[PDB]
Amino acid sequence: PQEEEEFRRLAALPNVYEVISKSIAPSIFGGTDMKKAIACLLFGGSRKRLPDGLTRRGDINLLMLGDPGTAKSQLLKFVEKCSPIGVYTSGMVLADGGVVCIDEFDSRCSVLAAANSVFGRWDETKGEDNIDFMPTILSRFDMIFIVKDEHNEERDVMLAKHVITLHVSALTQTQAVEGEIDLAKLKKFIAYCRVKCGPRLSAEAAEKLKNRYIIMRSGARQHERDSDRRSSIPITVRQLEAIVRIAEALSKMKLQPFATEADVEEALRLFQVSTLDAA
Amino acid sequence: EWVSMAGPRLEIHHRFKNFLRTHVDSHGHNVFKERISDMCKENRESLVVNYEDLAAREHVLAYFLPEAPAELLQIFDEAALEVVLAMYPKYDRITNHIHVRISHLPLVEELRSLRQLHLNQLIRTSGVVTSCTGVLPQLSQNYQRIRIQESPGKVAAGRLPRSKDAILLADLVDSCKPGDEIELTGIYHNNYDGSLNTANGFPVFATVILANHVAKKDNKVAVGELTDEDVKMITSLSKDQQIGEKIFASIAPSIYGHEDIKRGLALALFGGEPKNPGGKHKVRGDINVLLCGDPGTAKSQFLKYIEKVSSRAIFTTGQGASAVGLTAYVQRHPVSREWTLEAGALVLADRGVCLIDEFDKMNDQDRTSIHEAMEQQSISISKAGIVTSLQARCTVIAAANPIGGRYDPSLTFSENVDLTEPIISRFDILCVVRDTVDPVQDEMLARFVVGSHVRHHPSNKNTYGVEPLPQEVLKKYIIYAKERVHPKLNQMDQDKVAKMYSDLRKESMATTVRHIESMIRMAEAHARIHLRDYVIEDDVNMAIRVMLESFIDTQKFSVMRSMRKTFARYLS
Ligand SMILES: Nc1ncnc2c1ncn2[C@@H]1O[C@H](COP(=O)(O)OP(=O)(O)OP(O)(O)=S)[C@@H](O)[C@H]1O
Ligand SMILES: [Mg+2]
Repeated sequence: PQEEEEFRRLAALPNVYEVISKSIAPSIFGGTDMKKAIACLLFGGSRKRLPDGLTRRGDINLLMLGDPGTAKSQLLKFVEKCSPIGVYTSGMVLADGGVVCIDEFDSRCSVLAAANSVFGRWDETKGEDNIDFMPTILSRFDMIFIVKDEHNEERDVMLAKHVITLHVSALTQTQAVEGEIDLAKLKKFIAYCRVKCGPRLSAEAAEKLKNRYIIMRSGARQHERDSDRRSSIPITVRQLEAIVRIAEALSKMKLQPFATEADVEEALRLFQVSTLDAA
Repeated sequence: EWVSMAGPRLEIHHRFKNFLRTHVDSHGHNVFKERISDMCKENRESLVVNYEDLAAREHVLAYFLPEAPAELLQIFDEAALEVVLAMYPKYDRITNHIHVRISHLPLVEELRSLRQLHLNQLIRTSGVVTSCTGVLPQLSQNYQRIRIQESPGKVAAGRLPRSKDAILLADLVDSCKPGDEIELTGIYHNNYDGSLNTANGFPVFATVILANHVAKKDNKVAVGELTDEDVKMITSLSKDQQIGEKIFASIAPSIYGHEDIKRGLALALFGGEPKNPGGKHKVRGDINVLLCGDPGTAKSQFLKYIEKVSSRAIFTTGQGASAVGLTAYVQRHPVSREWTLEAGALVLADRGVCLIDEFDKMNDQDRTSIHEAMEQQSISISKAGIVTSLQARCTVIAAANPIGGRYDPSLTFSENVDLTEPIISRFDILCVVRDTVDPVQDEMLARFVVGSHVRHHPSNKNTYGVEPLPQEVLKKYIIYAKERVHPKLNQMDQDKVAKMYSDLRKESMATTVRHIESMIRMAEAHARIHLRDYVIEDDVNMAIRVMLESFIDTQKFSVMRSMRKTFARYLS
């Protein structure tokens, strides 16, 4: 019962999103957007039934592509550890409402998938044809992220220093950097938020997302026509549903009964940065 | 029978009480009061008493314990219970029965040495656990059934390892794991089984040991077994400035030349220090060596010598090693029919060394299970509803032959070997051996071979210029160095290694972190060779030299000359 008050106090802060994002794998350097996406995936959306009997997915599916050594398996292991229900596979029935991590990609379950480039390493000049998955199976994933080995001398120095600092200070002290939540506390908070309530969108946010979806579809059309080539990542109504789910999850994180325009804007920004850069 | 007399029985009970409440150690401390206070603090259910002290004080008790184990042990348990009640009356609320554990039995016997004469007698045995059951309740209690085989290192070649059953009660339940080397003190009792009688056609009793004390066979016992003369000889060898030269020259006397391969194998044998920074990720302290060579270089001879030298060693062939054989597998017991785990070769190689011959013959499916044990030194078995984790801390030495039978210097090392890049990446040291027609080298080889043939006749039964060490002395030195030294890397210049790694990236993209980790554990092992608590930069220099020699040997001929010219600073 006291943990209810603790969770209410934690979720009433104006900076719950930043604290949760920092709580997602503080050991791994960088990837703030990826950490935020992982957090909102862990929170997840809400499922809704209809009088006609049809059901709509209330879970988010994500796909990751990148060169080896970008710390993907570590992220999957952290997600499996943090989630109340988690399954890790090398490439469904036992998981109900949890998260299933699938490595080497080449039932109410959220799917987090990681895969490698077709040639082993990404080719920037060639552009497309670096993904072997068909567009039909690619459309199921809500967001697709691309990671490349950004070779910077100072970034390599910083990465080495961060790794060595973790190695050295790891045995000495195990403390939160800046207000990071403990693993058990974060797990219980996520479970409480998922069990308690689920929010819904508003009319103004709906209209804004409608206009943005129409503009994005027109832009994707124009890019496909000018490029004279079929994009491997099409945009359909499922993308709109995914953005709605992400906005609802963002509203769910604050336990508000009605979603706000800020959640929709953040969901649109994340969807842009992932899919449009990927496409 | 004589013990069953009430008078002597009660008198011995009170004598044991006086021994518990009266013994004094060499430091003037009543040890058992400290032990009972510790057990009360920990709320345990068993008490450990040294057999040596009891034998020193009461010789009659030391004579009686092997002869009448059950009655005397029950009496001692009752005496301990009443002593605890007198000292800690409230301790009846947390525990209702307390058992006395006997440790350090002077008589140690092997599973092969079990006869009828040991029946219903306390015997100390040593072995390795293979399979274990679950915790079972009894309408009296906790139960554990385990299956123990002889240690593979102790087993002579050509003879199958024998297996025995053991029973654990209460505190001893769940005190061991499969694949863990332990020694046991227990009662060698016999069991009546009509099924065996019907099958064999005559009365047969299945002998099962009921263990009293369980102690895992860590190398602490080996440290205790070391003679102070051995320690002084090891220290005198350590202060020698040419200890490394004689150590390297002492390996494979019957084989001529090939300094680099024996150097790398010795450096891997000494091993590094495994680390677990923060309990988040674990850094291995093991060196993986892959040996590709042209036929006629006596690779199998090197593997056989390593097999003999190692205290714990398992030899496997490429054709006869399956994935199920190498790893642990789930099986239904033929008698009791519960799911059981039988350890594979790698599991029995834990804390030891595993040798793979003709690794290029491995099936890819069999290769898949290898990477997990290579990277994490642990195996997670999820089969038949059983999920278990087992330690796989082993040093792996793999042998392979190039495709076509000859190594092509005009191709990359990856192309000449039919193995995937991750498998090669898991390896830390790579050594390629070729065959060249040199008349002077031919003269040296012929002379050395004929001399060795003359020396080792049953009727009749160096490059560095240093005398090789005796095999037993080398083995003792290896044990002591493995079990005593823990180096510290407090005097490393990070700028030099950073510049070297930047150059390595520059010259590798023109043609990783784990290479740095391998070099670090290599320097740790080299420091352990000299028995130094702290690492001197000479270890780092030698590790850099050997690693750079290994790396350039894996490149094409058109670029290795330029690589040598660029890195002539460190090779000189
Ligand atoms: N450098 C050497 N010095 C002394 N004896 C050697 C040497 N190289 C080979 N021999 C002898 O040659 C014998 C046969 O060599 P092998 O070990 O069969 O060859 P290999 O290099 O292992 O290639 P494979 O595995 O047989 S195809 C050994 O048992 C040694 O007695
Ligand atoms: Mg051979």
